[PDB]
Amino acid sequence: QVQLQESGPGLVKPSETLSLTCTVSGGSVSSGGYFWSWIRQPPGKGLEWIGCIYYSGSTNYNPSLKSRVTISVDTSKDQFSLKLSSVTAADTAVYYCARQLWLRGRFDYWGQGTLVTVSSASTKGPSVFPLAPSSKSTSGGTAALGCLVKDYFPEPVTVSWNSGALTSGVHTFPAVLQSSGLYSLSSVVTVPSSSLGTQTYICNVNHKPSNTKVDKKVEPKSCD
Amino acid sequence: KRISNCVADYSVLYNSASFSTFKCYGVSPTKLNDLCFTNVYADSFVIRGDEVRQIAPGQTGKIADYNYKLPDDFTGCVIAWNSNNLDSKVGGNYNYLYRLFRKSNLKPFERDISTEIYQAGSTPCNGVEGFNCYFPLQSYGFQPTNGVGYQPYRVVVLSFELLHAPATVCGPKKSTNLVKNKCVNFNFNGLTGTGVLTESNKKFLPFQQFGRDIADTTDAVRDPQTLEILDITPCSFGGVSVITPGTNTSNQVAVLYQDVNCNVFQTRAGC
Amino acid sequence: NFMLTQPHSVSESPGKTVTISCTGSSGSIASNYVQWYQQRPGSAPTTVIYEDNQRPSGVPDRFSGSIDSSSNSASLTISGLKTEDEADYYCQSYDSSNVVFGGGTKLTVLGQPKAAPSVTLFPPSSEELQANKATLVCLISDFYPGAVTVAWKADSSPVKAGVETTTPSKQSNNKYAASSYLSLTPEQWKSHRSYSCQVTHEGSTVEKTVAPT
Amino acid sequence: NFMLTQPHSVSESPGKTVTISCTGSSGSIASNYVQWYQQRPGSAPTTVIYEDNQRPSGVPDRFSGSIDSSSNSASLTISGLKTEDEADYYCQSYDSSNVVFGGGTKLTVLGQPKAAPSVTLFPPSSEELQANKATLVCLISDFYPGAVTVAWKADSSPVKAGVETTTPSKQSNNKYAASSYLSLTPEQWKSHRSYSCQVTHEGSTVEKTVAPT
Ligand SMILES: *[C@@H]1O[C@H](CO)[C@@H](O)[C@H](O)[C@H]1NC(C)=O
Repeated sequence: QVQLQESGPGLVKPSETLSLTCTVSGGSVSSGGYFWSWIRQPPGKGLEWIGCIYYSGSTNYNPSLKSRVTISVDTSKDQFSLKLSSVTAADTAVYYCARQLWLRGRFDYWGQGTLVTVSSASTKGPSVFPLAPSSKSTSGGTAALGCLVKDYFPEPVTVSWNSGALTSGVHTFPAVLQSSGLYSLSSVVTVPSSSLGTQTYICNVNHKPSNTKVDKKVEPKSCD
Repeated sequence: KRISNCVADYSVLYNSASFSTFKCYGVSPTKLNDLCFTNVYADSFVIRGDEVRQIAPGQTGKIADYNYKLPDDFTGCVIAWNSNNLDSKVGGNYNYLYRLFRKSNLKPFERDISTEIYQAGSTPCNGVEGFNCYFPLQSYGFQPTNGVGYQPYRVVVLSFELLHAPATVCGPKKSTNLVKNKCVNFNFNGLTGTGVLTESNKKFLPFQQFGRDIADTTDAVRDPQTLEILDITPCSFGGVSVITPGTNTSNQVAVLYQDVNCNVFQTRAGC
Repeated sequence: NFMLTQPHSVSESPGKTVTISCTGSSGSIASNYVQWYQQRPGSAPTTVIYEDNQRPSGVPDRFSGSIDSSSNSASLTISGLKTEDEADYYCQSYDSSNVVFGGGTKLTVLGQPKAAPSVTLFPPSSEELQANKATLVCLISDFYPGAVTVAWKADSSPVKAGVETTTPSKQSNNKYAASSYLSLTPEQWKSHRSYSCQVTHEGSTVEKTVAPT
Repeated sequence: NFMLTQPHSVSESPGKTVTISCTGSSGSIASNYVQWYQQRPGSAPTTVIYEDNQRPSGVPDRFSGSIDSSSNSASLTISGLKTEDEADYYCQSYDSSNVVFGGGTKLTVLGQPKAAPSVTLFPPSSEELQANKATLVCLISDFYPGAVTVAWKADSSPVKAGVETTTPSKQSNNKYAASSYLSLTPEQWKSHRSYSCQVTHEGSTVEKTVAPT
């Protein structure tokens, strides 16, 4: 069959130019007389139509989004891209590039939704700190350990344990705003206390907005 | 309007991006180009903006039941658009008419042109002006300064016919890859023959399509692509035969083909 | 100025039949095709029905749509509710060269046993300490109901300044999870003999303590 | 987020019956009382119905209102349309401590005799030239149809910069009136030998000319 893959950064500042490119593999953009469109969806809100394009210069835009959407099609690379101008903090939505044939019809195949979160002021890298387990950090035959993701901007951060090898007992918590602007969260995993000094646990905190990947090993506390 | 002996492309009829409304039932709108029928009937008329909802199979009102009834087996396809800048003018455009009154229901796909002044007593009051006797055809209220629910909309109905005939309005199949020197099946608008297509050396007059022989069999056809003359020859000739040495002598047998061209020996009498 | 009016909340028990409306304000629903979309939380939407009366290959026969052009409300009748139907529903239109979607219907029918609030504590790490920072993390997990109260405690007094906590969030095992963070200076961490976080849930209190060691 | 949906334009011949709708989006139309106000142009609105079925003392009996609560639409029925009925009707709902007025319906009126165009060309005022400004002034009056095209001329060259014209307006004698103004500099007024206003009306052209004297 055919599939659509989006690319470009998931980050943009207020009043900045957005650049999201959706690529197509397994088919041809020009062939089939096939249209192309973009749809965004804010978290917790309904779907919003941005605009639609043909493989020629024909295009149309939402009057709420008129004179701000610039979408172009390049047949040589077999993909289409959308450019957004004067982006604000209210434009935080999950963008879907939409494969659609009938202009009054349906979006029969949907690409995966890239998360776009507008970063006000300046993007701040995360500060990852280990959470050392101890005798007072365990209750029974099981123990807890994790990593602290503190003082980062903006949302989101993806935390994985042992490059995704450990998933059972892993809890990812929603972030909360600190006293001064920045965010903070943590990710922990529950393991038996027997595998504390014999198994190595490394958390992988990724911050695509700040382009920072931090790997922090978790070890039991060393009393000094 | 009747469409015949013409190939139709409906992609250009959709990429206009100017029609306000489009209802097209019976056949899926994305797969009606490949599927084809015999005849296409085009019925064009004007209507107001509030009556476009009435044109559907299974509706009751004052326009559909008296002017053009939609049957249950309606595989037609309805297209309309806004044309207020041309179909209406200042001072009152009353050139278009409609029937409001009728004695009883009418059959679908029937035209009523009886200009007979209607009455509650419809059957006595005929061509005369009597008590409550008002002409069933009344003028419009078209005006270029109205809103959206009363604009002049040009409705065209594109119906299809289901009866036996070769498909004319829509080309059932498009040009496929050309194959020769193999026993294949072809349909060159006049026959369905199974045979090979060799390169002939005889040129046809530039007004003919087919070609016969002394035995009166269509063995020569002109390919409408780029005008090359291709012969037609059947691929199945004769039957099979078995050679048996006989009883109490052998067990193996030899298989002979009568007029089929190909351990294996190519004899003069076949394979 | 044509919009599709869609109910925000629709809740019925599994096994019954429901009706989801999609009402147009200015333009009639019979003017243009209406497409319904069923989307899982955190994934791409999928077309559940199209052309207002016929079903795509892959969805069951229960997803039926009907058009009532008299009231300008498009109906999607869904019968025999089950577990994986619990999703958002959006209706689409076209108007005139401007695709308009619907408001969105959440199909959620709705209640689980009480779970003990397991609480673990960590001291601030040594690596956080040379960066002139300190944070005490309090974690509440595997509990129900999702209503917990946190109160950071210090030798001098319960800590309120710098206290940041998270709302309870549903886990994979149907329980809830919560967090609490206490931003602190390195000098204040060693000022108090020890710090403790107390978690109150359904009257019971679970308390752990940490000390600078 | 509750708003009342009302048709923008409603037209009907006199003596017939017309129905004016008022649809509520979120709240039901029977939740709160709906009031209709018939407002003349350039006049204060006046109450014509109250309590959805009761006519106040003074209005005729034809101002009848009905409530279709199933469709969340408030209906106002008008029978026997007259000339004085050409006013703006606003449906008004209390909502939640916030009066919500409807979009408004203006009943239609259900065209003046032929007249000869007039051209009155005023040269720039001497006092205006003392004020360092020149304004070529051309006027149209007593004409029909109300569609006149003006074209300024500097001796023989057409003038478009600084040209300001007025839309035709009906006079007291059932005719129409219009004006045209050409802003100019004092040096440009005396640079050309003469200025003229050419007025085209139903093909016929009437031209006047001015000169600096
Ligand atoms: C039989 O077919 C082969 C290959 O298709 C060809 O070379 C041969 O000439 C044919 N025999 C005759 C008698 O035409």
